[PDB]
Amino acid sequence: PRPTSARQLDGIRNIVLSNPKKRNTLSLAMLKSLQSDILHDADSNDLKVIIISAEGPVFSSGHDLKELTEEQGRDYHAEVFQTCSKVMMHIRNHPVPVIAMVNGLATAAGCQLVASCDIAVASDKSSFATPGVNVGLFCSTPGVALARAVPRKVALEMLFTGEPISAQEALLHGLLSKVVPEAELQEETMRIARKIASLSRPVVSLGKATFYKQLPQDLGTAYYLTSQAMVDNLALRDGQEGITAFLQKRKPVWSH
Amino acid sequence: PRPTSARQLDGIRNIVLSNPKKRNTLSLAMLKSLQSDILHDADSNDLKVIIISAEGPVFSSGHDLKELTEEQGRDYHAEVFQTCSKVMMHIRNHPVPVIAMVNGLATAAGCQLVASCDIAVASDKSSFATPGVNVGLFCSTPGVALARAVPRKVALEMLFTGEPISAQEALLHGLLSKVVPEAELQEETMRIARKIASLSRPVVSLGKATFYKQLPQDLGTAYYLTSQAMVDNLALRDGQEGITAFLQKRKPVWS
Amino acid sequence: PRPTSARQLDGIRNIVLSNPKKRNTLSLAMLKSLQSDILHDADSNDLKVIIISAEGPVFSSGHDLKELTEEQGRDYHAEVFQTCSKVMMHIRNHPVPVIAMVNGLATAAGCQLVASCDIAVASDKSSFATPGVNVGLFCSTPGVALARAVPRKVALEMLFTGEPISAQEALLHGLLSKVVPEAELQEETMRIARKIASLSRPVVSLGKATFYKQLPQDLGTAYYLTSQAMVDNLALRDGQEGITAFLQKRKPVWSH
Repeated sequence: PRPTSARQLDGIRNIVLSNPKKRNTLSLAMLKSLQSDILHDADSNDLKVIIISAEGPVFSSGHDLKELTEEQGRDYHAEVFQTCSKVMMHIRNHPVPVIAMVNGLATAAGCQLVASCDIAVASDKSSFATPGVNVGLFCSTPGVALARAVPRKVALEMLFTGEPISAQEALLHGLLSKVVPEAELQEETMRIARKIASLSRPVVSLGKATFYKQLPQDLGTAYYLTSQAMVDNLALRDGQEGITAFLQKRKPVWSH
Repeated sequence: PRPTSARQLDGIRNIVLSNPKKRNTLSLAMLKSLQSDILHDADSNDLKVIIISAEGPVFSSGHDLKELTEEQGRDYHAEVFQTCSKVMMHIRNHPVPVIAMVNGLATAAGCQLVASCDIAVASDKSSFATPGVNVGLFCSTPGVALARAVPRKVALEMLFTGEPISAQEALLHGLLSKVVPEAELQEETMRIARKIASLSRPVVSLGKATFYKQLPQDLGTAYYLTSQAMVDNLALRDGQEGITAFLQKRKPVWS
Repeated sequence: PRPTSARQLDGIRNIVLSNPKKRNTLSLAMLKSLQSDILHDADSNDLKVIIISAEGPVFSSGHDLKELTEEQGRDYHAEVFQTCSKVMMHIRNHPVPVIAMVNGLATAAGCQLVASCDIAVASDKSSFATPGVNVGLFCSTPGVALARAVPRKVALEMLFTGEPISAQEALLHGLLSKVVPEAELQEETMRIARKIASLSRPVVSLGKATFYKQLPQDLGTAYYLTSQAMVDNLALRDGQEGITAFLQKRKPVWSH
C-alpha cells in the first residue's frame, strides 16, 4: 500500500493523491510519500514537468486532525507543519514546472498545495477554502500561499469566515490559471504539460528559478538579475538552437 | 455630541461615521473620535469584531481641506496625517477583525479607510476615488492602502486622474470583499460579522496577527513563522476544543 | 532616419515606435532612439505626460534575435538587455506619467514595455505574450514587469507556455488600465493624457515618485514616507492654489 501513486511518461510525471477514503488527507505519511515522488530523480533530463492530481471528489481536506491532538505532542505537531512547508518549498525550488490538476474540493493545506504549484488547472465544479477556524485552528500555514495568490480582501474573508470560493472566483482572483469543464480537465492539463515537455529543460529550469529569485527584489535589482540570466540563456546550446531555428524558419531540436 | 457613534451587541461593535452634513470628513476630531472607538476596551473578550459604517450617501470625503491650509502651519498638517496613519495602523494591528460597510462614495482618505479594513462589503451603488490631484494634493497616503489593494495599473489611473471606480470594478480588482444590492448590505455584512463572532477570539486574533507578520517575508521565513503559530494555536484550549468537537461531530464550545 | 518619432503638443509627448516592417522590434537602435525621446527635455515644465504607441498591427515583437546570436558576443548581448532595463527604469523614474497606448500584439520585450508604463490602454483586438521559450530564450526580462502586473498563476502560464492572453484578460488581471474599441482608443488615451496635462506638474511628479518609493515598504514606513510627502505637497504653491480654489469654488490656475 502507498498513499500517493506516481507515473512518468514522455517527460510528464503524474503524482496522484490516492487515499480518497481519507479525503486525501495530508497526514505525515501522505506528505512523505508526496515529498518522495516529487524529489525522485528530480535532476533526470527525462523529467520535464510534474502534475499533482487527486483520486476522488476531494483534492485534499488538509491535515489529519488526529495528528494535531494534544496527546501526539508539540514536536509531532511541529513535524507535520514543517514537513508540509518543506514540500511546498520543494515544489517552488524544483527544477521543473509543477501543475495542480483539481477536480473537486481543496481545503486548508489542500488549498495550500494548489496555491503552491506554478500552474493550477481546475474543473468548474472545484472549490477552495481555508476553514481551520471552524475547528479552532486558523489556516495560518495555508494563508501563506493564499496571501501570495489572491488579494488580501479575498484571502482574509476566506481565512476569517471559512467559506469556500468557486473555481470561477479562484480563476478571477488569481488562485488558478485555468478553469474548464470536468470532461476537458485532462485534455487541458495535458495541453500545458506537453507544451512544457516539448521545450528545452535547461531553458525552462533557468526560467523558473530566475523568476522566483527576481520576484521579491526591487525593480532595478530584479532587472540586473534577469538581464544577466538572458545572457546566460543565450550561451546555452538550446538557446542558440532556438534562435537559429527561428531565423531559419524551422523546428528546434532540443538536446537539453 | 461626537462625530462617531459606537454600539456593541453580542460581539459586534458597529462604529458609524455620523457627520453626514459634512460628508463624514476625516477631520482631526473625526479621526480622534474614531481612534477612541476602535481602541476602547480593545482587549475585552465581549468584542469579537468591528464594523465601520457611515451615515448618509458619502461614506467619507476624506480630510478636511480647511485643516490643510497654510494658516494652520506645517505641524498641524503633520498631526492630521500622523493621526490618520495611526488609525489605519491600529486597525491593521487590532486584536479583532475590522469590516467596512460602504453605501456610497469613499474618496481620498475615506477610500483609504475602506482599503485598510481587513474585510470590506459595499453596496452596488458605491464608488471609490483618489482625487487629491484635483485640489492640488496628491493622494499619497491613500495610495499606500490602494497600492496594497489593487493592481498598479488600476491604482495609478485612479491617483493620476482622480476618476472614481464602481463597486463592481472595486470587487473585480480586490479593493472590496463583497458587493450586493443596498437592500442586502446589512445582512451580508452581519453574515460575516456574526460568523466571526461565533468563532474563538484568541484563534482569530492569533490568525490575524500572524497573517500580517508573514505577509512581507520570504517564503521560507513565512513558513517558519506560521508553522510555529499553528503549533501554538494547538496549545490553546480552543484549538483542542475545535479539533475534538469536529471529530465528535458536534458544535464546539469556545472558552 | 530614426526608428521612433516623437512630437509634443499641449504638454503631451507622443513617442511612436515607427519600424512596422520589422514589427517594431526592440533592437539596440530602437531602444536608444526610444531612450532618447523619453529623456529629452525631461525636466521642462512644458512636458506633462508621455504616450508610447506604435505604427501598424504589432506593437512590438520584442528584441531582434539576430542581435542575440553567439557571434555578437556576450558584451553585445549584455548591452541589449542592460539598455532595455535602463529604458524601463527611466519610465518608472520619470518626472511625468507614461501611458502605453497599444493596438495589436505586444510580445516578449514588447509586453515588458507595456507593463512598464504607469497606465496602459489597449484596443479590444490587442493581445499580449512572453513566448521566449519557443526560441530557447525564456522571457526572463519580461517576467519582471509581468510578475508586477498579473498574478503568479497567470504570469507563469504565460512564461512556461508562450500563449498570448487577450486584452480582456490582461484587463481583468491587471496588465492594462483600460480596454476600448480600436475606434475609441486615441480619444480614450487622450482623455487620460489631457486630464493629466491639466493638473499641476510638481504635484503629479511628487506623487509618482512617492508612490514607487512607498510601494515596496512595510506599512509603517510607507505611511511615514507618504505622510511626509503630503506635508511637502502642502508647502508647494500649487498645493495651496488647488486647496484655496476648491474652497473658493473656482478652478485652480496652476503655476507648475
